Amino acid sequence: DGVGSSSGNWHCDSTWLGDRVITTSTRTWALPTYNNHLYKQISNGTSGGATNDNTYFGYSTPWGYFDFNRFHCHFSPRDWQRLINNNWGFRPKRLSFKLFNIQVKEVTQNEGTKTIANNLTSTIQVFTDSEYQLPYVLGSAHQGCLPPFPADVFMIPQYGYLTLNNGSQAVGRSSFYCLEYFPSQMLRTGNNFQFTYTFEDVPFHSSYAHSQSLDRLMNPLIDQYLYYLSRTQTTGGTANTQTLGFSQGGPNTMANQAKNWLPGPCYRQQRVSTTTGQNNNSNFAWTAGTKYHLNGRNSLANPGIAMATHKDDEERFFPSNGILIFGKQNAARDNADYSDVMLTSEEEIKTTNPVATEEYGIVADNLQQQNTAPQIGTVNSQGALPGMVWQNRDVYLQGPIWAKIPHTDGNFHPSPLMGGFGLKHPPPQILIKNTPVPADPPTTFNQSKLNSFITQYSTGQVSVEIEWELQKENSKRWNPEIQYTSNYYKSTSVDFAVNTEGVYSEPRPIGTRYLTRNL
Amino acid sequence: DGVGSSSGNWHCDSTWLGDRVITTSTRTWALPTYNNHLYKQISNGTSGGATNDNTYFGYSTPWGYFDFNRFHCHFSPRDWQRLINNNWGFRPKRLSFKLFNIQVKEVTQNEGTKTIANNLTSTIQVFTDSEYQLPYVLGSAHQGCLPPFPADVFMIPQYGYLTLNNGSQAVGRSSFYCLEYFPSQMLRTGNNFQFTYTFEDVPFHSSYAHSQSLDRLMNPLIDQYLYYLSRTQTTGGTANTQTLGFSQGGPNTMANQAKNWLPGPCYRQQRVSTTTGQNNNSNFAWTAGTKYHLNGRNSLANPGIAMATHKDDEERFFPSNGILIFGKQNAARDNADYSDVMLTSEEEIKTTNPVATEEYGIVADNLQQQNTAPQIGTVNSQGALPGMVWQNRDVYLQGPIWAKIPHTDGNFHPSPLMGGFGLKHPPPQILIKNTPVPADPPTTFNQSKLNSFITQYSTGQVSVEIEWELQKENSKRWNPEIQYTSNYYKSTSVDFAVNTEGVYSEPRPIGTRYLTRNL
Amino acid sequence: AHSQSLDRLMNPLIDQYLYYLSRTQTTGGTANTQTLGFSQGGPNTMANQAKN
Amino acid sequence: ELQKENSKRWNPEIQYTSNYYKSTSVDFAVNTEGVYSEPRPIGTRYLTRNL
Amino acid sequence: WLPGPCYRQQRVSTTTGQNNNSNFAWTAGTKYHLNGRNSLANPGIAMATHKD
Amino acid sequence: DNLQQQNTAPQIGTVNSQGALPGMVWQNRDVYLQGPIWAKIPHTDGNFHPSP
Repeated sequence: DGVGSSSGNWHCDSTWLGDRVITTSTRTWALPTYNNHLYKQISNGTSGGATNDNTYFGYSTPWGYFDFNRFHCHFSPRDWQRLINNNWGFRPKRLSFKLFNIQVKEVTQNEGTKTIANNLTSTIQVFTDSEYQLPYVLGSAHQGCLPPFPADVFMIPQYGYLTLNNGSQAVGRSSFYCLEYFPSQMLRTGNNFQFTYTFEDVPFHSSYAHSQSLDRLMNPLIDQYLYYLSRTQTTGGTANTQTLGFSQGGPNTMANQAKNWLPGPCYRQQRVSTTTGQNNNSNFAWTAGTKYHLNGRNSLANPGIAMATHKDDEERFFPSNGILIFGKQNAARDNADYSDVMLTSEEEIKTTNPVATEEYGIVADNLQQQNTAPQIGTVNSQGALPGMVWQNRDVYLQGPIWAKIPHTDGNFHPSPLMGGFGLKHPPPQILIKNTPVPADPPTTFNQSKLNSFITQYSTGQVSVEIEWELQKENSKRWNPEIQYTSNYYKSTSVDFAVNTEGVYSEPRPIGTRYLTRNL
Repeated sequence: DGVGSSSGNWHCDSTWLGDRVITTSTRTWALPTYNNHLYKQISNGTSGGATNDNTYFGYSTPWGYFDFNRFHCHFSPRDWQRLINNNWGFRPKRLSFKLFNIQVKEVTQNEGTKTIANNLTSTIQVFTDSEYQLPYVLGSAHQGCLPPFPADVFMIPQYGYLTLNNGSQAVGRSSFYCLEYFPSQMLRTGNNFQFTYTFEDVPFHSSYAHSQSLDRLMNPLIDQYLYYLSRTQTTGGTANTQTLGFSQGGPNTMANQAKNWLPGPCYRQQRVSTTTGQNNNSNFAWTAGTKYHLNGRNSLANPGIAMATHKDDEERFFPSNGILIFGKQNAARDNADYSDVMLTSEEEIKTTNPVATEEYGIVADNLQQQNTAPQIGTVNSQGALPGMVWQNRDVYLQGPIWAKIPHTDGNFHPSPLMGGFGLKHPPPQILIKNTPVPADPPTTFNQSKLNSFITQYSTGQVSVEIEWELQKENSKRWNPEIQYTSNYYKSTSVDFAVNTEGVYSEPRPIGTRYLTRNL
Repeated sequence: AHSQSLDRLMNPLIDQYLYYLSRTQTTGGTANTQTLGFSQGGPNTMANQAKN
Repeated sequence: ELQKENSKRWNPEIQYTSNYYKSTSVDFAVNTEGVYSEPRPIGTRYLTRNL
Repeated sequence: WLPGPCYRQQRVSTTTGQNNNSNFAWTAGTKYHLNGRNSLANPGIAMATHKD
Repeated sequence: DNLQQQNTAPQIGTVNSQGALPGMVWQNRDVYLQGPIWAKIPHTDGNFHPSP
């Protein structure tokens, strides 16, 4: 533990050991000072231009957290190609974390001349929330992850939480959390910090698409022994009367055969086309969207439950808020074009799940009689019925990994809608902050708190190692499969590589489901 | 491990132990920052002025490597005189490497006043590629070696590689290598780095010239028992007719005797003279050169295979691209004069190898009859025949040492054409880089990567120790040999010494082959 | 399949220390005569570099 | 006996894949008359190593 | 597979009426050139003597 | 010998001397009752199938 000795080594590697894979990643961070070492209250009112659907109340802290809840922070694009091509499932087992090589520097601004010098005696504060006594921010899909490309230097986010509100006003059950009421460890330069975590039991992630559909599970050569009603009216001529006729399911009437299972649930959404000439000439993004109503607030169901995107030969349709939409390099924040984003498609799960822009089915409406025709009724949203089967949404190379299940009384199939692994005890948050150093205090005493500080920042390394467990492919299919490949022809720049200016870019989203298993 | 303690000692010595020699060399390096910590794509197109023979595609990295693949980095000019005068061969056995005394400094430019101050807490990154997972740059004869003279301070090169191309455009099999995806060690000031390597089994380097030729291996006093066809036409007068006459090889017809072996291969080149009045009045360096055609590219066969340079009494001729050409002190890059370069000559191997500017032989062309004269045909390039013998190209005091054999399916006598030792597992590359240190980040969060850094550089020592194995001279020759000597008469400055301004210079190339062995 | 070719195994950023014959005829005008000129292999004349 | 792939390439490789769009018959399968057929030659060299 | 190497030579007949009326033992022979000396490739590499 | 086109006939070329190609096989010359037995291989850097 000295100033002339490094406290870690740059580990960044991945090994494959048959039924495991251990990945390591190491980046370089830099931490500013937030809020000038102050806690602040933030809120937004119904007054002005804001509406009732967008009010909030909460706090903003001087601390900063670490968010590595994303898939490409650990996997190189080659190592993601090895994973999706040969494996039917993967789940994580344990992780490890390590901070080292802390450097604290100060900056002095005089007459426009900026001078940056070392400060050998200042500290930082790091700790983990192991007992889950804070709000949980990760898993709400925010920015500020580790960079995809290891040769980048990133910036640490800011921590802030939310509580209850009535408009822009707090109520009696609001809560104020002081992060300095927790035991934390202080590090001068030449110290390090590390801990160890172990994931709980979690089901595998289905990295396959079914090669068989629910309504085509029978035998094409044998009739059934089990009848169905087929005819009610005779066919002699003008004098058609009532009758009861029955028949058997066979090879040619395969929509009438008796079946054992149902498709998954359906919560129908609006269909919009990427060819712009086929849409309506109106602004229907918010007025026609699929919402849900909680506490007098219309929040948007986004992306909703896991349903299929489009049926066959209709690749130009997508639900208005039903897919994950990823942005390319240098896309603007507001009003990006169509060619600046990348649309993901969930077409693999159309064998069991319903289509997100079409109805679930048709049910009856009245009691038919001799003088009353039978009426039908279309169901738009259908809850869970006994005998249903479904699939979850796929994970991506740049998608999230885990989310925290809220500590409630009950839940129903707790998988996150954005995909990944639903945990009841997620990895803990890691909060970091520079300790304040005051400027010169006055010579005479004054009871007020000090508000003149030395402006500082700090930088250093970080290392995350996660061990994954795999499930091998054990199929007896004769013809070849579908794999992920690179493009073959010549092009201006290499995909998944640097530019001529030095900006890394990802050309397309990469799914997971490429191998096939039967139902 | 502290700031007030050196971490190494200046070892620079050579010892002789009968059948070994252990040489050590120590220099002082300095490393800048490359590309401003960025990866970049570099290429060259057929458009503009460039041609199809000179296109490339590749990348440029922020790292820097160590190249000691040259003979004078380890051998003093005296110790090279001890080697070539008493030994018939030498090969290397093992090496050792050591970095120490790291100093990281920073520079701040304000109003033209340049101030350079210490930075006690910054690191560098060094590692070796032991498993050969990178492109191999060494052995392509580049600059940036250790200096010949130990009192110099040198500068570390930059790493960059090449891949496939179609013009100036990448194809599907191009590859992008991120050097930060390897495990590397970080060193503050007061740390050191060292490893150990062991060469594989490699044949000796023939440090001799043969004192006997292939076509003069017989006995000058005894005829042969084995005949040859000598006469076809009688010699009576006008009435000469056909006959068959035979004779024996003897002491006076020694070109007709039966012989056991062939000369080496031949790939003929163009002859040019240093006396300028004897050349053609045309520009024939590229249009008349000896090339080889790969993938629609005319690349120059340089220096081609090991052939002799000139026959006797013709010391003014040399092949246009068949010799290694070395530059003197302060030679220009483009259009140097004749008096600014030094031409090496391979005249020792004329006893077995063919001459590089003359043909290999004469073969038949048709089937002679009573009404058809026999025709002959000259062979310009000849592949390997059974029974051939040859010699390799010589190594020099300022020539390379090793080269990497490409990992392919087959090869034929894998010695490098520039001379030296063909290895399948060469010494590993050693890549070094300063870790980036950011400037002050903004107070509010921003997802973009940081691109404002503190400008730095770093310096320190380096030490290489290689052990060589020798093969002694065991001849029974009566008259004295030929040795390497210094000039005897008075002169203005000492050869192989410093100037009056302080610039070291090498006056002439020094070969190896001085002692003699019989065939 | 190899991802690298035989005539492109060098470094795109560093010249060589090893020369090659490049010019034989001068370029003043009508009175072009014989000369010997040499140069180094570099990043832009990569067909002229010395190869193994 | 096999020899595994031990490369550190960043971007993805080239693999052998099946065709994706709809077609009349499955490749590498039987006909409607019962004759097996191979549609194309399949090489071996798809992964890459440096020289 | 391929046949072995070939270094072609001149054909002469023992029936004397079928040869040329010239002295071609040295001027038409198969030689090899070493160090400015035309030595005779004798007997050369192992090739077959005559066909059927 | 060349590249045939719509307006260019294909040409052929006869090889008189051929070096070693991959996949060749050959035999050595026979020994005789009054022929030699051994020969010394010259101490050199390389050789190719050192039979006399």
